[PDB]
Amino acid sequence: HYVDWRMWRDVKRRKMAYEYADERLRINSLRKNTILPKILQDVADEEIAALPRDSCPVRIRNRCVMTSRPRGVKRRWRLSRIVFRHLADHGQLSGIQRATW
Amino acid sequence: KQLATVNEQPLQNGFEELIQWTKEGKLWEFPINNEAGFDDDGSEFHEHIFLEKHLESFPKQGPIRHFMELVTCGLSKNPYLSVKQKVEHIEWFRNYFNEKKDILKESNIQFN
Amino acid sequence: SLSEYAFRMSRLSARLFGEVTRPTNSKSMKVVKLFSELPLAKKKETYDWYPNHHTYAELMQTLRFLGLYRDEHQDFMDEQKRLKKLRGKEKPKKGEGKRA
Amino acid sequence: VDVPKDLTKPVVTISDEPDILYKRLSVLVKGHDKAVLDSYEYFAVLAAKELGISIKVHEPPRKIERFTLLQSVHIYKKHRVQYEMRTLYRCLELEHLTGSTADVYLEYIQRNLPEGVAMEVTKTQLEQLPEHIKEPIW
Amino acid sequence: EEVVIPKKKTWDKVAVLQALASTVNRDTTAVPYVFQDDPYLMPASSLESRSFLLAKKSGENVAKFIINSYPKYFQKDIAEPHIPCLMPEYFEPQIKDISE
Amino acid sequence: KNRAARVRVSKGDKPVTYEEAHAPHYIAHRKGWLSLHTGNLDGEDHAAERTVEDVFLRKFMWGTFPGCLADQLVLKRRGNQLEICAVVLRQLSPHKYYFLVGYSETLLSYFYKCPVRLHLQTVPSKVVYKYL
Amino acid sequence: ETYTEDFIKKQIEEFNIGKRHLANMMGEDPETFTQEDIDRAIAYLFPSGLFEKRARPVMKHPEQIF
Amino acid sequence: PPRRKALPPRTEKMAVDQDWPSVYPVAAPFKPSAVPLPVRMGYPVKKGVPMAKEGNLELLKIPNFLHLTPVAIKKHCEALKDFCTEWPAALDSDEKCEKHFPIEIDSTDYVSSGPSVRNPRARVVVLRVKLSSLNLDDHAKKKLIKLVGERYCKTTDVLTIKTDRCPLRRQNYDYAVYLLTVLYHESWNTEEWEKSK
Ligand SMILES: [Mg+2]
Ligand SMILES: [Mg+2]
Repeated sequence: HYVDWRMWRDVKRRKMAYEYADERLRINSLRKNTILPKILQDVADEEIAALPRDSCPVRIRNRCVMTSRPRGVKRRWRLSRIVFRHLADHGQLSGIQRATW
Repeated sequence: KQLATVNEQPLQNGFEELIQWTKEGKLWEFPINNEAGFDDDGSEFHEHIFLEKHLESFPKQGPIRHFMELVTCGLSKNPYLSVKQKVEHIEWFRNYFNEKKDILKESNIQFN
Repeated sequence: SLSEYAFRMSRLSARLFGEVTRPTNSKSMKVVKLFSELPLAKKKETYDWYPNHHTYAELMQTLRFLGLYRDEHQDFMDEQKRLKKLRGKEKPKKGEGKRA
Repeated sequence: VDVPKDLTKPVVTISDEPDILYKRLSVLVKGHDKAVLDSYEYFAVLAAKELGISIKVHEPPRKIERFTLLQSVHIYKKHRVQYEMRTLYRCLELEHLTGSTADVYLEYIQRNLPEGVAMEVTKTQLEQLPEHIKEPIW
Repeated sequence: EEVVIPKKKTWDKVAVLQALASTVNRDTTAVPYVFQDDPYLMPASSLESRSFLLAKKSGENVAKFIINSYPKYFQKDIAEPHIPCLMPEYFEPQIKDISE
Repeated sequence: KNRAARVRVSKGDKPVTYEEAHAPHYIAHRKGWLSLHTGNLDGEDHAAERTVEDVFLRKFMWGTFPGCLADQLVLKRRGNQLEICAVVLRQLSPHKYYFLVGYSETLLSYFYKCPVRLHLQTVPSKVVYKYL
Repeated sequence: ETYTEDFIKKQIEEFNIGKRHLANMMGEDPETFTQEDIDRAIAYLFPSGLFEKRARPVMKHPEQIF
Repeated sequence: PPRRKALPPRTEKMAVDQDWPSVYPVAAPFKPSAVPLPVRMGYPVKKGVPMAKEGNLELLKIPNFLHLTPVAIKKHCEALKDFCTEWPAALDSDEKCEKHFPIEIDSTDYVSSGPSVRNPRARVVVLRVKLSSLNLDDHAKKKLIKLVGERYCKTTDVLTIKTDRCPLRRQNYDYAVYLLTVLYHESWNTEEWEKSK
C-alpha cells in the first residue's frame, strides 16, 4: 500500500539497514584504525563486504513520504516541494507563511 | 467492582475530566518532566562512564588493549545506549578476537 | 611542542574527564566517534522515515467495509470500474489472456 | 441557593525533608503569534504577583527562518516561492523561589500554555559543597 | 550563622487540579458537562438526556470492538510515557499446551 | 498567473467561505493557521510526525462525517492533548452525531495514543463570506 | 445586505448588554467601562497576531461598525 | 415531525453579574453560544462589517484566554497558596546566597506539544562554583586551573562543569558532583613529576 514500488524498495532498505547497523558498526571500527594488525583488518574488509547489499546505509533515499518524489524533499517535513507547498498554501502547516521582506 | 459502581457519576466539569485522565495515566503529569517513566534500569553514573571492569578478560597490554580502550571511551561518552547495550558491544569483541586468535598469533598478538 | 609538565598535566586531565589517555592519531580517533553516537541507520528519523502505509491503508479499508468511513475516492474508481464491465473493458483472467 | 456546604480540600502534607532552593527560574516561551505571548505574559505575571513570586519580564529578539522553493511543478527555475517561520520570544525570570513554590507555579502556567506556544524552563538550584570536598584526604 | 530551610511540601499528582476545581461551582445555565455544549446538540428533555448518552456510549463500544478486533492497526506505541490503558486488549488464551 | 489555493471569480454566484476567499499571501495577514502545534518553532522536534497526523485527521474526519462538515478543521495540540474543532451542519440527527463523536474520539485516542476530544459547532447552513 | 433601522437598534441593545458582561468578566465597574478598556479586554481574551488590524477580533459600538 | 430546531443560545439566560469562571473553568474552544459577547472578526468586504461570531472559523482558530480572566486568576492563586513554601528570609541578596550556597546547578525542562514528552536536551546538567569558595591553597588553585582548562573563567573566577554523558539528568548531576570531588582532591595531591615545572 506504499505509493509505488520504489518507495517499497526503500522501505525494505531502511529495515535491513537497521537490522545490520550494530554488526556493521562493530566490523567497521576494526577497519577504521591503525592499531590492529593489517591481517586482521583485511579479514574485516571481507566480512563487511559480504553483508547483504541492502544493509549499506548509503543506499537509503529520502523520498517524499506522501508522493515518493526522490528529489525536492524538505528534510524537516519529509515532503516534496510540491506537497509541502500544497499544505502550506492552504494554511495547514502551523506557523509557516509566505516570506516577504 | 460493585463498590466502584455505587460511587460512579458522570464527569461534572472540565477539571474532573482532566483528573480522571491523570489518574488513568492518559494525560501528562505536571510540572512537565522530560524523563517521566523512563529509567535506564536504575543504572548509576559510574556504570555508564567506567567500563574498564568489562575489559578484564582482554589482554592487559598490546594493540588490542589500546583498541578496546578507544572502544570503551566512545561507549562511555554515549548517552543513547543503555548499560546493557554497551556491554553487548564489548562482549561481541571478546568473541570476535576469540575466533581470530590464529590470525592474532600470526601477528604476535596473544589473546587470552 | 609541550613541556614535560604540560604533557603530564594534560594527560592527567584526560584521565580525570574520561578522555583518550594513550597517544592516538586522528585516524584511530574515529573509533571513539563511531561508538559515541548512534549509527545513522539506528536513528529514529532514518528507520521511521515513512509512516506505516500498510496500517493506514488497511485500517481505512476495513473501516469502509464496516460502514464507518466513506471513501469518496474509492467510490469514484468503483463506479468507473463498474462502467468498464458494461462496456466490455473487463480485466482478463490471469494466465488465460489474449496472448499465449 | 444550591451551594456546596463543605468542600474537600486537597491534602498537602509538610514533609520532614528540606525543600529545594531555586535562585532563578528562566521561563522562556516561544510562539508564532505575538499577541498570544502578550496575553500569556499578563497571565503569568499576574499569577506570580498573586503568589508572592518576584518576576521580571523581557523580550528576546525574534528569529525568522526563510527558505525558497520552486514555484512550478516542472522547469521555470527563475520563479520561486519563499516561505518563512517567525519565532517570537518572551523571557519570564523568577527569583528566590523554593522547590514547592516552583512546582506549583510551573504546573499552573504549563497547564495553561496555549496551543502553538513552547516553553524552556531553566532552573538554577542553590547547592552546598559536598561533604567530601570539605577538606582534603591526602 | 545558620539559615533555616523550609520543610518540603508533598502533594498528590492531582492535588493542584483538585485545588483549582474547588474554586468553580456548577454553571446553572449549562446542561451537564457530558453533553455537547451546542444549541442543536444540547438535550432538550429527560428522554433525550438518556438517549444522547446511550448513543455516545454505543459509539465508544463500537470503536472498542474494532480496536480489539484488529489489534495490529493500534499497536504502534508512540506515547511517552507509555499509556497501558490505550493499548488493545487480548482476551484469547495464548498458551496452547494442555497443562495445569 | 498564480494558481495556489485561489478560488477564481465566476459569474457572481459561487458562495465561498472566509477561508476559501483568501489566497496564500494572507495566511498571516487576514486569516490564521488551521493547525497550532510547536513542531515548526525554532529548536523544536517532530514536525514531520505532526504533519502526517494532521493530514490523516483531516481525511478521517471528512469520511467519518460525510456531507456534514461546513468548513475546514481547526487542529489544536496542548501538551499531550489533541483537540479537533469542527463546524458541522444541522442535517444529521443528534443521535448520529453523538455516536460519531464517541466513536471518533475513542478510535483516534487508541490510534495516536493520546487523549483526543472533538468539539462540534453546528451551523444552519454554510457561512457565506462573499459570492464570487 | 441592508441593515434596517430596527436591526441597528437591536444591535445597540446587544452591545450594551455585552458591554456589561465584559466588565463583569474583567472584574471592573460596569458603569465606568470605556471603549479603550473594551479594546484592551478583547485583545487579552482573544489574542490575534494578524498583521492587519482590520482582521482582528473587534467589539465596537454598532454605529462605528455598520 | 418537522426538522429538529436548535434551541436559543444559552447566553440569553446569563446574568450580567454571573460567576464567569464557572462558565469557562478550563481551556476550551470558543463557543459562540456560551460567550455572551457580540465579538466580530474577519476582514470586512467593501461596505461590509466583520463577520458575526456564529460559524466564525477565525475566532475558533484563536487560542482564547476566556478561562484565565483576572477574576479567575486571583481566585485560582488563592487556592494555590497552601502548596507554596516561604523563601528563607536570611537569603536576602545574591551575595548572601553565594556565601551559604556556593554551588549552582542549572537544568532545563522543555514543554512541547505531542504524544511523547521525551527531549534529549533535558539530560544536560551545568555545575558552577567559584574557586574562592573552595578551600584551595596556592599550589592546589594553580593545579586546578590547569586541569580544567577553558572550564575556568579568570574574569569571573567561576568553574563551569557541563555534563551530558549519561542518559538521565540525575546521572549527569551525580557525575558533575563527582568530577568536582576528584578535581578538588587531585589538585591537592602533589606528584613528583610536578618538580619539572
Ligand atoms: Mg544518496
Ligand atoms: Mg510570477
